This record gives sequence, structure tokens and C-alpha cells, in this order.
Amino acid sequence: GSVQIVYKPVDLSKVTSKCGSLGNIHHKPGGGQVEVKSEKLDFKDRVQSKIGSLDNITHVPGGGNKKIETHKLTFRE
Amino acid sequence: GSVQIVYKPVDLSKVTSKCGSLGNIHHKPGGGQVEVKSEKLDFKDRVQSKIGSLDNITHVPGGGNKKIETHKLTFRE
Amino acid sequence: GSVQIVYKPVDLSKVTSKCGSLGNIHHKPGGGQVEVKSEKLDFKDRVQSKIGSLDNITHVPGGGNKKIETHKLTFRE
Amino acid sequence: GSVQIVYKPVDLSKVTSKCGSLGNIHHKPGGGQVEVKSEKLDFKDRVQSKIGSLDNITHVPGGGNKKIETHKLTFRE
Amino acid sequence: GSVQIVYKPVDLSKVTSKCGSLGNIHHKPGGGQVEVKSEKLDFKDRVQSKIGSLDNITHVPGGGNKKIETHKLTFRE
Amino acid sequence: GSVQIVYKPVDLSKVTSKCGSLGNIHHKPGGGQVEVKSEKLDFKDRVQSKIGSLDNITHVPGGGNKKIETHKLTFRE
Repeated sequence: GSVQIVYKPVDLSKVTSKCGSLGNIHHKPGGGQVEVKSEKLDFKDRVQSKIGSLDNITHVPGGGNKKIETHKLTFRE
Repeated sequence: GSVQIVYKPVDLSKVTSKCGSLGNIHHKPGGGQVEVKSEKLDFKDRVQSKIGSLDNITHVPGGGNKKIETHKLTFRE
Repeated sequence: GSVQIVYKPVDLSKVTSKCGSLGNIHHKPGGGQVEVKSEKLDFKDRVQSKIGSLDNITHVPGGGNKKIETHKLTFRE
Repeated sequence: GSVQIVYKPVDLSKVTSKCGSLGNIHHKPGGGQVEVKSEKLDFKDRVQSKIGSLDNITHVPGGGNKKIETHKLTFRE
Repeated sequence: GSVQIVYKPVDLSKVTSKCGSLGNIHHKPGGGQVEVKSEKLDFKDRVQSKIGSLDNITHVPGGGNKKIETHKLTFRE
Repeated sequence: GSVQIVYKPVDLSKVTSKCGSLGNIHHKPGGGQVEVKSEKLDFKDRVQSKIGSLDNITHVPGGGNKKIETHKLTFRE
């Protein structure tokens, strides 16, 4: 006995923005402090780690739109 | 006995914004402090970790729209 | 018995932005401080790590749009 | 004696229309007649008038929309 | 005696239209007649008027939309 | 006595149209007649008027849209 499969998704979709102006954004935080102490570290399989981080960010994108998508047809026997 | 499958989703959808102006956003927090103490760390399989972080962010996107989507046709025997 | 498979996704989609002006963004945080102490480190398989980081960023893209997508047809026997 | 003036209006208005079809329109006026008499004409400064005329206009815009605007800051001693 | 003036208007307005079809339009006015009499014409300065005329216009724009604007800062002693 | 003036307008406006088809348009006015009389014409300065005319225009733009604008800073003692 035969098998037939058809996969025809269609996408005319859009993701958009407009802006007059982004203006005089300030970013003036006071001085942060961090300490971490441990005598031994041990990492063994597929570890991801961040120890002692101190981050300042001022992102301000002119149009931060995004479109994340996936397609995953699968078959057996 | 035959099998037939058809997969025809259609998407004319949209995600949009407009803005006059984003203006004089300030970000002026006082100085933060962090301590962490432990003598031994041990991580072994598929661990994800963040120890001692201190983050300042000022994101301010001009159009932070997004469209997350997935398609997942599956079959057996 | 025969098998037939067809995979014809179609995408006319768009991701877009406009901006009048991005303006006088300041980024003036106070001086941060970090310490980390440990006497021994040990990493063994597929480890990823960040110890003692101190980051300042001022990203400000003129049009930070993105479109992440994947296709994954699979077959067996 | 400081003086400060800020003129920052914002507009997002729309003027729009739709139609299924403008169809058939007939403009068949009967034959007009015009006669005008005057012996002598003296004109100076901002004269602008028509002497005698026969105007036979058809005007069928697919969307005759309009938007008129005026911004006027003004200052003096 | 400082003086400061800021003129920062923002506009995102649209003037738009749609039509299914403008179809068939007939402009068949009957034959007009015009006669005008005057012996002598004296003109000076901003004279602009028509003597005698027969105008027979058809005007069918697929979207006759319009947008007019005026910005005027002004300053003096 | 300092004086400061900032002229920073922003525009993102659109004037647009759509049509399915402009189809068939007929402009068949009957034969007009014009006669004009005057013995002598004296003109000086900004004279601009027509003596006598027969105008028979068809005008069918696929989208007759328009946008007119004027910016005028001005300053004096």
C-alpha cells in the first residue's frame, strides 16, 4: 500500500515598527561591587558557567523586531 | 491500503507598532553590592549556572515586536 | 508499496523598521569592582566558563531586526 | 531674565477610504450658451476675475482624500 | 538674558485610498457656445483674469490624494 | 545675552493609493464654438490672462497623489 505526504506551509506575515525619535536616554548608575570566594571548582560534562560577572548595557536598537521560526517534518518505517 | 496526508497552514498575520517619541528616559540607580561564599563547587551533566552576577540594563528598543512560531508534522509505521 | 514525500514551504514574510533619529544616548556608569578567589580550577568535558568578567556595552544598532529559521526533513527505513 | 519656549506637537492621524467599484458615471449636460458684453476694461493692483466662460468638468478620483496643516511659532521684542 | 527656542514637531500621518475598479465613465456634454465683446483693455500691476474660454476637462486619478503642510518659526528684535 | 534656536521637525508620513483597474473612460464632448472681440490691448507690469481659448483635456493618472511642504526659520535685529 502506497504512502503520500505533502508539506506546503505559506507565510505572507510581517513584523514592523516606526519611531519619531529615540531621544536623550541616560544611563548613569553608581559603582557596583562584587566578591565571590571558593577554594576549588570542578566541572565535568556539558557545563556552562558565569562566576563574578559585572555588566553594564545600553542597548537602544533603532528597530529591535525579530521572527523566530522552525519546520520539522519527520518519518519512520 | 493507502495513506494520504496534507499540511497547508497559511499565515497573512502581522505584528506592528508606531511611536511619536521615546523621550528622556533616565537610569540612575545607587551602587549595588554582592557577596557569595562557598568552599567547593561541583557540576557534572548539562548544568547551567550564574553565581555572583550584578547587571545594569537600559534596553529601550525602537520597535521590540517579535513572532515566535513552530511546525512539527510527525509520522510512524 | 511506493512512498512519496513533498516539502514545499513558501515564505514572502518581512521584518522591518524605520526611525526619525536615535539622539543623544549617554552611558556614564560609575567605576565597578570585582574580585574572585579560588585555589584550584578543574574542567574536563565540553565546559564553557566566564570567571571575573566586567563588561560595558553601548550597542545602539540603526536597525537591529533579525529572522532566525530552520528546516529539518528526516526519514527512516 | 531667561525665556524658554518648546514647540513639540506629535501627530499619528490618518485620512483613508475604500470602495468596491466606482462603476459607470455619465456626464451629458445639454449644450449651454454664454454671451457677455462690456465696452472698456481698466485694471490695476490685485485684479483676478474671469470675463466670461463655459466650464464642463468631470472629476472621479478613486479616493479624493486631503490633509492640510500649519505650524507657526512667532517671537518678538 | 538668555533666550532658547526648540521647534521639534513629529508626524507619522498617512493619507491613503483603495478601489476595486474605476469602471467606465462617460463625459459627453452637448456642444457649448461662447461669445464675448469688449472694445479696449488697459491692464497694469497684478492683473490675471481670463477674457473668454470653453474648458472641457475629464480627470480620473486612480487615487487623487493630497497632503499640504507649512512650518514657520520666526524671530525679531 | 545668548540666543539659541533649534529647528528639528521629523516626518514619516505617506500618501498612497491602490486600484484594481481604471477600466474604460470616454471623453466625447460635442464640438464647441468660441469667438472673442476687442479692438486694442495695452498691457504693462504683471499681466497674465488668456484672450480666448478652447481646452479639451483628458487626464487619467494611475495614482495622482501629491505632497507639498514648506519650512521657514527666519531671524532679524
